[PDB]
Amino acid sequence: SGFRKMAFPSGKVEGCMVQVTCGTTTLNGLWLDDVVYCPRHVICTSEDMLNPNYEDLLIRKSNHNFLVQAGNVQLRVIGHSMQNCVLKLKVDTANPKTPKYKFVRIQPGQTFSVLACYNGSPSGVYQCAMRPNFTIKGSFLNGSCGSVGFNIDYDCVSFCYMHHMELPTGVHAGTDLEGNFYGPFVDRQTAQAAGTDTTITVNVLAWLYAAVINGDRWFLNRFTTTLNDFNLVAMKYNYEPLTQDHVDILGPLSAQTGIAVLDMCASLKELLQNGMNGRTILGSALLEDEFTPFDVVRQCSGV
Amino acid sequence: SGFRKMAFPSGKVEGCMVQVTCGTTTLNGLWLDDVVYCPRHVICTSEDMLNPNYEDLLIRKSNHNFLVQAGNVQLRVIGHSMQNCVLKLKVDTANPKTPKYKFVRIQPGQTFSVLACYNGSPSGVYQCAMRPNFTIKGSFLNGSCGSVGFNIDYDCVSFCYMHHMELPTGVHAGTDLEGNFYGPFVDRQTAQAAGTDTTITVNVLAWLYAAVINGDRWFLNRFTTTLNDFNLVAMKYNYEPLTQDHVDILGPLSAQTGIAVLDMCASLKELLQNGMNGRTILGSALLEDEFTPFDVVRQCSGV
Ligand SMILES: [Cl-]
Repeated sequence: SGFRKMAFPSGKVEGCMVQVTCGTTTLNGLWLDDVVYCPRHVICTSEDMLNPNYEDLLIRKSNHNFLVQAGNVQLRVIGHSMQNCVLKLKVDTANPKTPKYKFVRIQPGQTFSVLACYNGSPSGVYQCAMRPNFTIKGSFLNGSCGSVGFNIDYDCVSFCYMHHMELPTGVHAGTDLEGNFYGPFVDRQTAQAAGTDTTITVNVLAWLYAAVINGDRWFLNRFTTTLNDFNLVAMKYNYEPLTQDHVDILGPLSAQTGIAVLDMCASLKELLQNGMNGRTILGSALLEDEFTPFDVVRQCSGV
Repeated sequence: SGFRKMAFPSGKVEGCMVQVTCGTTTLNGLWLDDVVYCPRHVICTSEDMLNPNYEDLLIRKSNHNFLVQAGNVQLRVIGHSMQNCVLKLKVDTANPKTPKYKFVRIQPGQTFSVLACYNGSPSGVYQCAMRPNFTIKGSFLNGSCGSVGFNIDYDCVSFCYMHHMELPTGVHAGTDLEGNFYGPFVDRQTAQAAGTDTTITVNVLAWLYAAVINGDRWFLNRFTTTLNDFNLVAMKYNYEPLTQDHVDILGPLSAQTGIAVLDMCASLKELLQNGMNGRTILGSALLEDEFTPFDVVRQCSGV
């Protein structure tokens, strides 16, 4: 009973978190095997970030300039290199707490858990969605860069995000663990803006199914619609177009509730045009779009 | 930047989670030193929970009836006893991953992180508040009993909650780690209802301060009020009366924003009587009351 935004257990990731310092700049690194991954702008001074030439800046750095601390123990840097927007610092010691892991570039509309860290020390965990405009809405202060986002299946940790920067709208941007940014963002302190923040339509429907499973059903009506009809309404409110693949993905939720996807679409169409009328769904007064269909099935089945 | 509901890193607690089985009933236990704590209704059959005599039921149980599994390794039970509504199973092995810990009975209006578990395996982490009616709004399925709530200061884990039961409204009830329920609830399958769900007024103000810190300030007005005046408005909407101790607790947030507590109270008074007018605060369309003043300061300062 109950439906909550719930992150993965962070124990496997806490053991990989270290501190990386270059001059006066300190952020977080990810220690897996004998490599520490961190944002490359650790090598920037405050004046460098206006228009940094990372190639030229990294040339005057040596291994001994990268201070890597795992708790109270200093690690010995024996190599360094740049891969896109991340630095890889080779250390002489493999992380004994390295879990089975992979690097994945997550798709927009998918979710992951963030372990927010400061000075190599975990601070807290929360869920984020990779929004269609390739930003996330998290909680990151100064020094939180290098905090990572991840998913867990069984016992393998899939790292998908590392935090780099914040945008004027208050949203956040970063890279995958290969150093490639999500979206068009670049790691310089220049005027950058996130595009239109479109809503993840399939996720809203999954969350409406979660509400029905949890006993909330005031928003169900006697109506149905079609994909083309609903998408005409989804366009005005900047919702993503719903596809048959989205319908099939919602199959498990439609089968458990007995509510056909297009019937649920008619409910969402009425919620978009008429509003909620001061009522709530799963304790929210707006439509939630950061729960994937997998998130709903996982939480409502207890995996 | 950004403000999110964020749980504590769960690594220290994951290492204490075990599975406890009695007959066909399986739930979670908390393994600290050589004792495993679990809800006492593990000894109940489905027919027992209607009106269980736990004393009489525990008499026909022996140590070898309690199956305790830590991962894939079975633990040897050498003693058992009842303390209020929890059982304490003594095992012949101390948990090598036992963190520094304490048992605390949390006050209503305070928050804690929940590690939801099934069959002794962590499933996810999320924040809950101990509501004034001594219920929490979490995410617990069958088999989730024995999952614990906790806080962390520096490196000491303060266990404050263990899950026992769910109420017809969809809310959740449990005990402290001494087995004493929060609120008037009893561990039997009888008609039980949560009382009036009053709002944690000091927490709403802390969350309004968090919004101001994060750039949201559309709800600020040119007005002020008094404690007695605001409390006349807090009564109609079932808000807790605000006290000078609440004002002092909000001191750090009032000082950082420069907005006097009573000025913020005038904003909340207008939000209660006029609503939000379709606008949002920190991405929410209603007033959040599950962030303590400490939660706001911690997240906005990066502890
Ligand atoms: Cl809301």
